[PDB]
Amino acid sequence: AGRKLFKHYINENIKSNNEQKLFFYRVNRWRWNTKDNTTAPKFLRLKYPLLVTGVCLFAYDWTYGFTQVDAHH
Amino acid sequence: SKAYYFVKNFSWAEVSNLLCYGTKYPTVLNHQQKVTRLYRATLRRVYAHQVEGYKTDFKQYNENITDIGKDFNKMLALKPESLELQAYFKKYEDLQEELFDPAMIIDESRPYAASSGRYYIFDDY
Amino acid sequence: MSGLLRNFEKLVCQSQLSKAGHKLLLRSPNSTLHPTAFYYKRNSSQRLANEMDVFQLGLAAAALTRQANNYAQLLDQVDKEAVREEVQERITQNHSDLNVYFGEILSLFKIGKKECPVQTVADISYVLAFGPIQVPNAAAIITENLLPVLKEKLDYASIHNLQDILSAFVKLNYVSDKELLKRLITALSQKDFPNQLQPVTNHAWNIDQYEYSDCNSWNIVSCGDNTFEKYIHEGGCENSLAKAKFAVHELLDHISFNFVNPFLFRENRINHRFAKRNADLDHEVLMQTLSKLQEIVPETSEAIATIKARL
Amino acid sequence: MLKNKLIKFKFFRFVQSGFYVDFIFKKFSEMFIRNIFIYSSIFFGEKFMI
Amino acid sequence: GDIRHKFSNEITDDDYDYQRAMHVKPPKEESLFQLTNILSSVPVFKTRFFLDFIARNLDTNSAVSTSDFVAPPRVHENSFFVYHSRELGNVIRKYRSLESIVLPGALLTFTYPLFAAFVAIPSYYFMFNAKIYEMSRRFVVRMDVLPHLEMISVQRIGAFGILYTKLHRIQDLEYVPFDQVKEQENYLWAIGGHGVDNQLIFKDRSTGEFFYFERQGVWDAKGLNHPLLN
Amino acid sequence: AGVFYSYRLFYSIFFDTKKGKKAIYLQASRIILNSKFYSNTSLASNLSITFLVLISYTVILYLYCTTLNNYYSLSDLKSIYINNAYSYFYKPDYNFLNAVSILNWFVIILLISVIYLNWRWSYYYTKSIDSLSKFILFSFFFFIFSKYIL
Amino acid sequence: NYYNIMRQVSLDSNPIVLYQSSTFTGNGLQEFYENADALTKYLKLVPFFLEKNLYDHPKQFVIKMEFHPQNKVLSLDCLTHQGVLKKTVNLENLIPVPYEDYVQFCRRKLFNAPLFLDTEMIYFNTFQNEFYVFDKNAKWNEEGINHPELDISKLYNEKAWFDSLRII
Amino acid sequence: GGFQKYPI
Amino acid sequence: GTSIFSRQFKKAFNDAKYQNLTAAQGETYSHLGWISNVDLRLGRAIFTFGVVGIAFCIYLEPSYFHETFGHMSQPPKYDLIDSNINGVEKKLNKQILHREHNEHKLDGFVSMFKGSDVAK
Ligand SMILES: CCCCCCCCCCCCCCCCCC(=O)OC[C@H](COP(=O)([O-])OCC(O)COP(=O)([O-])OC[C@@H](COC(=O)CCCCCCCCCCCCCCCCC)OC(=O)CCCCCCCCCCCCCCCCC)OC(=O)CCCCCCCCCCCCCCCCC
Ligand SMILES: CCCCCCCCCCCCCCCCCC(=O)OC[C@H](COP(=O)([O-])OCC(O)COP(=O)([O-])OC[C@@H](COC(=O)CCCCCCCCCCCCCCCCC)OC(=O)CCCCCCCCCCCCCCCCC)OC(=O)CCCCCCCCCCCCCCCCC
Ligand SMILES: CCCCCCCCCCCCCCCCCC(=O)OC[C@H](COP(=O)([O-])OCC(O)COP(=O)([O-])OC[C@@H](COC(=O)CCCCCCCCCCCCCCCCC)OC(=O)CCCCCCCCCCCCCCCCC)OC(=O)CCCCCCCCCCCCCCCCC
Ligand SMILES: CCCCCCCCCCCCCCCCCC(=O)OC[C@H](COP(=O)([O-])OCC[N+](C)(C)C)OC(=O)CCCCCCCCCCCCCCCCC
Ligand SMILES: CCCCCCCCCCCCCCCCCC(=O)OC[C@H](COP(=O)([O-])OCC[N+](C)(C)C)OC(=O)CCCCCCCCCCCCCCCCC
Ligand SMILES: CCCCCCCCCCCCCCCCCC(=O)OC[C@H](COP(=O)([O-])OCC[N+](C)(C)C)OC(=O)CCCCCCCCCCCCCCCCC
Ligand SMILES: CCCCCCCCCCCCCCCCCC(=O)OC[C@H](COP(=O)([O-])OCC[N+](C)(C)C)OC(=O)CCCCCCCCCCCCCCCCC
Ligand SMILES: CCCCCCCCCCCCCCCC(=O)OC[C@H](COP(=O)(O)O)OC(=O)CCCCCCCCCCCCCCC
Repeated sequence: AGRKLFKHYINENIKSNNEQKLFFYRVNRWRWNTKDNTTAPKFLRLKYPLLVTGVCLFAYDWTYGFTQVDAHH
Repeated sequence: SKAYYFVKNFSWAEVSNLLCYGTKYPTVLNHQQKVTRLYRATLRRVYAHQVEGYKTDFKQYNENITDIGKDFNKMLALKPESLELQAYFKKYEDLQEELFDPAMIIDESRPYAASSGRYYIFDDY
Repeated sequence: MSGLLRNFEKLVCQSQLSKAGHKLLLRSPNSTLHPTAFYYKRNSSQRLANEMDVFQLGLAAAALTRQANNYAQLLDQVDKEAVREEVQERITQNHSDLNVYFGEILSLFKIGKKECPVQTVADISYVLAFGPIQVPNAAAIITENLLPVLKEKLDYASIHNLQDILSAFVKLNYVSDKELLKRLITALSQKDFPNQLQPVTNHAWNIDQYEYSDCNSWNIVSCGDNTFEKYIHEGGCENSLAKAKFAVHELLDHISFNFVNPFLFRENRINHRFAKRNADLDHEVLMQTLSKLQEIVPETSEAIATIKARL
Repeated sequence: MLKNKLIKFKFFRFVQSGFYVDFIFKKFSEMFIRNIFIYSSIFFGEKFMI
Repeated sequence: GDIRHKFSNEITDDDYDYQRAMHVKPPKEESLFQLTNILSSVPVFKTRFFLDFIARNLDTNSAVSTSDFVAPPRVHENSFFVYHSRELGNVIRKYRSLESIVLPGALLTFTYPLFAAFVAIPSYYFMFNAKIYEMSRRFVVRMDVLPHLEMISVQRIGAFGILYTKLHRIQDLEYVPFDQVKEQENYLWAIGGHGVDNQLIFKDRSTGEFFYFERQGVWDAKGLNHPLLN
Repeated sequence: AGVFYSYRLFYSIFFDTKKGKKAIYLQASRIILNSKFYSNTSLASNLSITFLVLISYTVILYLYCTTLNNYYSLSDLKSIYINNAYSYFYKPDYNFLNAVSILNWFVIILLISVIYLNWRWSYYYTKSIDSLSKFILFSFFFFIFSKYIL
Repeated sequence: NYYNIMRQVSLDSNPIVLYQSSTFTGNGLQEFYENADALTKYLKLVPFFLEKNLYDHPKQFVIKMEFHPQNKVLSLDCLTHQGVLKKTVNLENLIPVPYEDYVQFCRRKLFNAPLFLDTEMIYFNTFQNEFYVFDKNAKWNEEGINHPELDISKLYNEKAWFDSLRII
Repeated sequence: GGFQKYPI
Repeated sequence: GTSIFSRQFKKAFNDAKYQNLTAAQGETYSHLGWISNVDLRLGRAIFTFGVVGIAFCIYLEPSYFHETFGHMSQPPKYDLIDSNINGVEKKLNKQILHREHNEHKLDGFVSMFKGSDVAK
């Protein structure tokens, strides 16, 4: 009954978004290239480093691991 | 721009005038020059804080620049001797002051910037 | 959705949800879809008309009338006088509140504020018919105030509202508008009943995923159990165990309304316990109204038969 | 806590500027330099006393 | 533009293959130890036992959405739905459900429950309350309209993931511009308001309660165009 | 305070969204530069940094063995003031052992904040909250199994 | 601000087939099991389904795609670890995405993909926030795809195609 | 990297 | 003329979604197609060294874990020497060993408490 509500304000928001200029989007498109950026967990891979770590720990266990004393607390 | 805001013992009013408009005496400027320079300064500062900033949000940047552009279009339409235009100028000067950042990035292509005069070029004489 | 060593035969497939008119009903915990007790203010610092609307006053009046009728049934079916004194006192309080609320409603209608939802028409009709207070001319006020609103918003009418409107019209002999009565009958016949509706409940922390279930969900926000009815039926004031149980129930209700609903669920409107509608009483009233309508309007016999079949 | 003033750029730049300690010290040092090395020493000292 | 081929000792894509772990390129060949190669080679996985285990013991296709139009079950026999939240609602439900397992489990397992509570209190008051909890309290899981009452039923997630529905009159709904609340609740919108729409906030004037709608939420065209809401 | 500056420096320099001038990236992304010699730094610089890190690790380990080991083998410091501080390094008591946990958990909460806290809208907001919930619940269950169920 | 408003579309009478995978051409997961190529491709996709489930990567391997021009809706038959499912998509909600965008949408390092997963032809439903991946060994209906309703001149939107999905 | 060379 | 689902148009869009429109055609690409080989090798080597160091810290110095999460259940560790003897001999010897262990713990406690005055 002539009351401003969800539909009215959704249309208002759509109009506000449409009023934006595509010039800024066009000039900045290059920034968010997926081929050029990734995440820190993806870049820092621990697969083979953990394998080398396991080798080193195994060597320690079978060389100096025997000569250790249990410390219960 | 000479980028000498923090040198030569500028007062706060002079520094604010330099940031908003290229000149230290905006009264000499005409209406179009004032509006265009203030719009450029506002866009530059918004880009510095919401594009090249800390965890910047590009959607918020777009919305903010759109609102600023509409406001500055209205300002340009308005007559020079209008309290509404004066209020707009005060609002955006306050925004510039709010976004003022000590140690803000100064491009190396401007005078008085870091690395501006690291080398002395020898003349043909 | 996701499971291990499990079968999802009882899960509701997304195909039905994608389809339209799938006849699925949702039963969720702590669901309060009826606004009774929202606008029931025992003490008013000012005139109720100033603060509340006709819709709110009608909801309160209908709730009070139903509670008073239930307590009158308790009086009829109870024998011991000492236990009957409490029932009489509660009935007197309900009658006083109903009188003040209905006086405010009449004053508002006289003033000229009449726009209200369909449930307001239903509640005013159910207060005029089956209500303690008597008005010199109920038909005139129904015609002047409620009739145009009912004609305009009959489509929005619910099953309960249609049943109440038909029952009130039969009781008051307000059957002058045969076309309107036929319109109400056909609307009720077209409506969809809980027998056809298929209840479902949320599945495994998933709002989107639903499972068929025939078990009602717990509702601490508004409990439909009639603790007072149970207390009167079993023992009473004389019975120490019944008195202790009723005291515990009243203390729990007070604690809820005063601390749980505001702090938890952020709701302060509910402050009084109104028992849920009696299914047996509703069924009997509907059957009687349909029987009366069969004689009153011969051409609606098929509609009444279909309504009875769906029921 | 729904309203936090510490996330605002005013507090951010205050902390980033080292609490304005350098600015305050530089202003006081300028006062000392101007009063002692010019007005009191050169003019009052050399021009008047000497 | 590339001149690597002009030299015999220049690096090659075969030399760059080792960067595929840290660099995203479309697959070129399958190594002997890839999951796909292992599954397709080892005959054990071809056994009907393993195939049936895969078919049954995992996420079912029934819960998978099958269309861009959703008609959730009606809350009331006469109501019609308008808005519903898909993913953020489930995420909030699962987060608030932790209070039914972590909290009693923490009490019965931690050596110092008081220490845990003392650590949690300031954690809740800073960076957690405004981050998730207030947004969840004001979050709208579902919205339907009851026309006979001319009301709107809103479903919300409570403590421990409990779902409760409340009624609000359409005459008591108002639109609250984001400018009027941004300064009041800057922190809330700073760290937790991203999921919900900033410019589509409504509130009930009588009860002073807000309604946050998910950005990735489904709206019904018919529900929006219904005359009651217009 | 160390956590915040370390995180900000590392993340903003390397893994944040590209904020620098287009020239910085384009001048180095040209295909002509693709070569076995390609690098934006110096090989000598990389080797110098690597050797510095290795030698620093070795020297720090040597000093730790000299001082913090059960057998004290450091040379004389020519000071006659004994502080008794080594008592809480050799035989710490329950009070101090639990006191250190306060700072440990403060650092843990700060790490969680700098990692899972969102300041800008993203396509991964809901999935980030979900990942936080998964991490919390998995941490609880893993602790339960490690301490009691084994 | 883009809002997911639903239009309640329905299928038409005679659809036009646009995509048909040469493998999985049979009907039913039982037929896939009994067929040699289908079984091996299913085993190779098992990691794909694992990524779907545990890594919360919304994606679907699409086969036997049909188009309804009367209502402008695509009916997709998708293969999941449990069987074949039918889904409906509106052309207004479908946009193309690069393979790197598809990979970077998920924050977990995806398993090494098989060689029959067409990387060029990856599409994105914005309404469902989902990806559709087709099979390289497939047959495309040229006349079907050349339908007027599928033309970019009518389905093109710069803001939606280029700025809707910003993974960062 | 470094500055452009100029005559001395 | 062209329509979606066309391979050529799809490839063009995939390559041009994040292009630099201010650059000439054929050179309007923003991504880096590789990573410095020598730099990546050295970086991965040093990263592996750091990871190995962190793991050795975790293993040989669990003090942080002990004081941040508490002492977790220890995996079983015992010797099967007692299985050599069987019967009443085994029972009596096991009881004697248990008594000796308890007495040893008490002796350590009392010795620690008493020996406060050993150093004069
Ligand atoms: C780029 C990143 C930038 C950085 C981002 C950082 C993000 C985190 C930010 C927050 C981190 C903390 C920052 C520092 C605090 C900032 C405070 C602030 O700004 O508030 C301004 C705000 C006013 O401005 P505003 O515009 O309203 O601000 C908006 C609100 O913040 C809006 O609030 P709201 O409406 O949304 O509701 C929240 C409300 C409520 O929020 C809370 O309460 C938060 C939870 C507080 C937990 C505190 C735990 C402390 C640890 C020990 C106890 C652990 C529990 C143990 C078990 C229980 C106890 C046994 O907030 C508050 O009221 C203020 C927070 C509490 C500040 C307390 C500051 C210390 C007080 C003095 C020391 C007390 C400790 C013991 C001292 C012992 C002797 C040395 O409130 C204040 O005034 C601050 C407190 C002023 C204290 C004055 C001096 C004391 C007053 C007299 C006391 C007399 C006692 C007599 C006793 C007699 C006995 C016989
Ligand atoms: C040989 C046999 C084995 C030997 C023993 C070892 C066995 C275990 C090996 C475990 C190896 C590490 C595994 C990491 C997996 C990460 C991916 C994952 O699981 O995703 C699910 C989940 C993340 O989900 P999401 O969807 O990616 O997160 C949503 C974000 O919006 C997404 O973020 P965004 O993309 O928007 O960008 C923000 C970025 C922010 O990322 C960063 O800024 C750093 C990213 C580092 C990635 C990991 C590289 C390896 C470093 C750790 C090496 C292992 C240390 C020991 C770990 C176990 C200790 C008990 O976010 C992240 O990357 C968060 C995920 C990384 C979590 C692990 C962080 C470790 C370093 C601590 C924070 C350092 C802050 C200062 C900056 C560092 C440089 C100064 O991972 C988590 O569980 C997060 C936990 C976060 C709180 C951890 C607090 C731990 C406090 C107690 C332990 C303290 C000692 C350890 C730290 C000491 C200093 C280095
Ligand atoms: C009789 C047969 C019995 C068979 C028993 C098999 C038992 C299997 C148990 C598996 C338990 C779970 C393992 C999970 C691993 C992934 C964890 C993870 O990433 O989560 C964090 C994840 C985030 O991490 P993200 O990096 O983003 O993940 C990306 C992908 O995961 C992509 O991840 P990524 O590729 O970046 O790295 C993931 C990696 C993680 O791997 C590691 O970290 C382990 C590193 C090695 C440790 C070795 C220790 C033992 C040996 C010590 C050294 C001995 C030296 C001896 C002397 C040598 C002398 C030279 O996964 C593995 O563990 C791979 C297996 C290790 C293969 C190589 C082992 C060494 C072989 C011998 C040396 C030769 C190596 C190759 C050649 C090298 C060059 C010459 O957080 C999540 O969100 C997790 C969500 C849940 C995902 C679950 C997916 C799997 C679901 C499986 C369901 C059950 C299936 C049952 C089938 C049964 C059929 C019958
Ligand atoms: C100075 C005073 C200090 C006081 C400190 C107080 C600390 C203690 C606080 C106690 C909190 C109690 C929380 C109750 C949680 C339930 C609340 C509720 O109604 O939610 C219903 C919710 C929601 O109910 P619903 O009806 O909406 O739906 C049912 C559930 N779904 C949604 C899936 C359909 O249901 C649950 O969450 C059920 C939880 C059941 C299990 C609860 C105990 C789990 C932990 C067990 C002990 C730890 C593990 C031990 C392992 C041993 C292995 C050998
Ligand atoms: C008694 C009132 C109710 C208290 C409820 C409990 C607090 C609120 C819920 C906490 C849930 C998170 C529990 C994580 C348990 C991790 C393992 C552990 O150390 O447990 C034993 C320990 C305590 O067991 P304890 O007391 O036997 O340990 C010995 C004592 N200390 C450790 C001090 C030497 O757990 C904790 O210390 C928890 C501290 C409270 C955390 C409050 C929330 C902040 C963290 C956000 C959630 C994610 C944390 C991830 C941590 C990952 C590892 C660094
Ligand atoms: C005289 C005694 C000498 C003792 C030397 C002790 C060395 C101690 C090293 C401690 C760890 C420090 C690592 C520093 C960096 C070097 C490691 C590194 O960069 O790892 C990353 C690298 C790669 O990191 P990445 O993950 O970036 O690489 C992935 C790409 N590809 C697949 C190509 C590798 O890790 C590995 O390559 C894993 C190696 C695992 C196997 C380790 C043992 C190798 C043994 C070789 C000799 C065998 C002789 C056999 C003789 C038989 C005779 C019959
Ligand atoms: C240019 C190249 C130059 C040569 C390169 C050489 C590479 C580095 C070689 C390092 C060799 C020594 C390794 C020691 C490993 C740690 C030992 C330890 O925990 O000490 C326990 C010893 C045993 O002590 P304790 O048991 O007698 O008593 C300790 C006393 N309380 C109990 C009170 C603490 O403890 C200490 O002495 C204190 C050590 C504190 C520092 C812990 C550091 C942990 C990280 C180790 C990183 C190792 C380097 C990186 C990995 C290298 C892999 C090859
Ligand atoms: C001494 C207390 C020690 C800590 C106790 C923790 C109890 C946890 C269970 C709470 C159950 C009731 C919740 C009620 C919600 C509600 O509607 O709460 C409504 C209330 C009242 O409304 P207002 O305060 O906004 O006006 O809001 C509050 O802020 C007060 C209650 C706060 C309860 C917070 C519970 C979450 C704690 C999270 C700890 C940090 C994270 C831990 C890892 C995940």
